[PDB]
Amino acid sequence: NLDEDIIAEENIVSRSEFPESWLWNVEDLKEPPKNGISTKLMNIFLKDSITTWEILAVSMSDKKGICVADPFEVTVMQDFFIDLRLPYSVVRNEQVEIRAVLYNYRQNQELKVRVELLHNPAFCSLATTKRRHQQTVTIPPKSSLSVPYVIVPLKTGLQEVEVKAAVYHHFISDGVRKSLKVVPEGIRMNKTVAVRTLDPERLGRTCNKFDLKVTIKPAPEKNTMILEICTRYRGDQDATMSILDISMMTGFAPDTDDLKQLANGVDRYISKYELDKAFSDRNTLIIYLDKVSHSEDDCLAFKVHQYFNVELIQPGAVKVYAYYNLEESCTRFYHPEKEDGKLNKLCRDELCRCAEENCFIQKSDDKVTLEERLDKACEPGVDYVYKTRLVKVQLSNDFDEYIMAIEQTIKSGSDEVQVGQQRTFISPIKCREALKLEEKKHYLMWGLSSDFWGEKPNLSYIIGKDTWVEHWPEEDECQDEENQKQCQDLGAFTESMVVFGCPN
Amino acid sequence: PTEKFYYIYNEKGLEVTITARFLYGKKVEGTAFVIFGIQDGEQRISLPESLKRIPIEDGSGEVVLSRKVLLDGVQNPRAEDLVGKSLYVSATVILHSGSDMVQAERSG
Amino acid sequence: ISLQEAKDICEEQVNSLPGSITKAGDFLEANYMNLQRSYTVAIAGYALA
Ligand SMILES: *[C@@H]1O[C@H](CO)[C@@H](O)[C@H](O)[C@H]1NC(C)=O
Repeated sequence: NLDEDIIAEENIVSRSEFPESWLWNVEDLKEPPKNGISTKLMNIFLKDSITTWEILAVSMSDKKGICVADPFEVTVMQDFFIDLRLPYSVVRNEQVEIRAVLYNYRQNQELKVRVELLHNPAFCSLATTKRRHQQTVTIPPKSSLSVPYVIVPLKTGLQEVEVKAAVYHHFISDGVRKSLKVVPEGIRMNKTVAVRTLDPERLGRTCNKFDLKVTIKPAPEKNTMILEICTRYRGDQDATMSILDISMMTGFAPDTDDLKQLANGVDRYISKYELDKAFSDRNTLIIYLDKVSHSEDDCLAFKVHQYFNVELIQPGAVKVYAYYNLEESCTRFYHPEKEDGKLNKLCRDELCRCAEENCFIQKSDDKVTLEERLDKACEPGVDYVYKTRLVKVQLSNDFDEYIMAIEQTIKSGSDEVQVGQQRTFISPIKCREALKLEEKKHYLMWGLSSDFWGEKPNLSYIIGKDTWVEHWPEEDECQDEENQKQCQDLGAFTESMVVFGCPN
Repeated sequence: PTEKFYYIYNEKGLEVTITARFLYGKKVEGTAFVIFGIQDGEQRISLPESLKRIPIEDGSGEVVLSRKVLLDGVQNPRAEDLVGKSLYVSATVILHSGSDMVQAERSG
Repeated sequence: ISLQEAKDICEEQVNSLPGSITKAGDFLEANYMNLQRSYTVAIAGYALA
C-alpha cells in the first residue's frame, strides 16, 4: 500500500494466443473485377504474439489454374513487452528455472516495473494465494532485462505460466501466458529398505557430463556474501568452451570490481557491457570459459550485495554446459540455509505440495480478545480444535516434527479421534525457531480439514498460513498476577465454546 | 562468408559477417560462438582449432579467420584430395539476457 | 635427431614439427662447417643426413 500508481494485476490482460501457425483459410473471389482483378479485403484479428507474420497463399481458379503468391509481411509489436523463454521437456516434481525477458524499445525513456510471477497451485513457487511475489525493476531505454524464476512443476502435462508486468507513471501493461509439457520420472527407488511400511492399507482387491559443487558462504567485514562454485569434466580429454548462466538471489548483485578482477583472470572472459552493466538492476550474469578440465577441481568465488531488503529470497541458480550442447546441461540452485538451494515442499509416494507460505496465522496483533478468537474458531473452515501437550520432537533438515498428545476432542470435524491419542504435527525447518516451542508444554491448537497429511490411519498434521497454535501452561503456571490476562481469556474461550458449542 | 566458396589463395583467409535479428523487426545485441567443419560427401570432419568467441554489435558483426591460423590446422598440407570438400559453419549466439539461445549453420 | 627419429609418427597430431626440424638443420648446414671437434662433426652430420 506504499504507492497507489500502478495497474492492478487483476486488470492485466495478458498475451494469450501463441499459435505456431494459423489462418488455414479458404476464401472466394466474388468481387466485381476492375482491370481484370477482383479485390478482396478480409478484416481479421492480430494474435497476441509479437513477430512478423508471414502470409502464404495460392489462387486455384479452374480457368487460369493455380498461382502461388508473393508472401505478405505484417510487422507486429508494442513499445514495451515481454517474451518468456522456457524449456520443453520438464519433469514433474523437480525444481527448475525459467527466464523472463522484458524488452524496452522506447528510445529515450527509462521505465520502472513491478512484475509479479503469478500464483499457480500446479507449481511450487514463492507466490502463495495471498502472499504476492512482486519484483520492482528499472529499464534503460532500448534495453531488456533477464529475470529468473525457480519453481517446481507439481503436476503433469500442459501447464501454463503467467507473469504480469505493470509500470509506474506511464501507460501500458503486458502479460505472458505460455504452456509447455510436464512429465513424470517413476523411479521412487532411492535406497529403500526391504520393508519400510511404504505400502498403503486399502489398495488391492542429471549432470552426466559435469561435476558441479556450488556453495554460497558469508563475508567477514548492506549484506554481502560469497558465491563459491567448483567444477570439472568427466571424460578422457579436456573439454571445449563451457558456459555458466548465473542468476541473482532476489535483489542481489556481484562486486563490480572483483568481477573486473576475475575477468582478466586466466582462461576466462566476460565482455565489457555485461561487465560494466549498471548496479540498478544487474541481475543475471553470463560467464564464458575457454575450456574446462577433466582432471581436478577448478573453483571460483566472488561477492554479492543486497540491493533491496526483502525477508524472503529466491534461490540463486547456476547452469553450466558445453558451448555446443545445452541439453546435456547441469543446474544447481543455491541458498545459504536451504541445502542445495531447494524450496521447501512436502512429499509422499509420488505427490508433493508446496510448503512455503507463512508459518502460522500472524501473532502479536493488538487484538487478542475472545471476540476475534472465537470468530477464527467459529468459522466453518475450522475442522478441528485440539488441546494437547508437546510430547515428542523429531528435528531434521527438511522439517521439524512435534508429537502432540490429544487428551480431549474439543471439536472433531472430518476426523475420527480417540481419547488419549498421539498424533504427528509438522512445521517446516524455516519456521522452527520463530515458533519458540518447547516440549512438555500444553498446546491448544486448531486447523482445517484440508490441513491433514496422509490418509487414514497413517496420517499427519501440517501447520500452515492459517493454522493457529498457542501454548497452554499448567495450573501452577497460570496463578501469576502477570499471567492473569492470558489464562482469563483461555478459561472464557473454553467454557463459552464448551457450553454453547459452536453456534452452527 | 564474403564469397560463397573458399578461395585457396585468399591471403585474407576468410572474413564473415554475422547478421542476428529478432523476428518482430529489431536488431540483437550479444555474443557469438563460431565453429566450422568440413564435409566429404556424407563424411564430415570437425575443425576444432578454429572456434572463435566473438562479440555482437548492434545487430551487426565481423569476424576474421586469418590465413595463418587457417593453414596450421590442415592435416595433409596441400593436395588434389582437398578439392571436392565443402565447409559448414555452426553458430551459437547468446543474448545479453543469458536466456535465449540460437543454433545457426551455413553449409555447403 | 630425437625429433626426426620419431618422424612420420607425430605428423597427424602436431603439424608444427617439420618446421623445428628444418630450421634447426638449416642452422646446422650454414653453421656446420665452422666446428673444431669431431663429436659435433659426427652428430650434426647425421641430422643433415
Ligand atoms: C534421493 O535421495 C536424496 C537423499 O539421499 C534426496 O536428496 C533425493 O531427493 C532423492 N531422490 C529421489 C528421486 O527420491
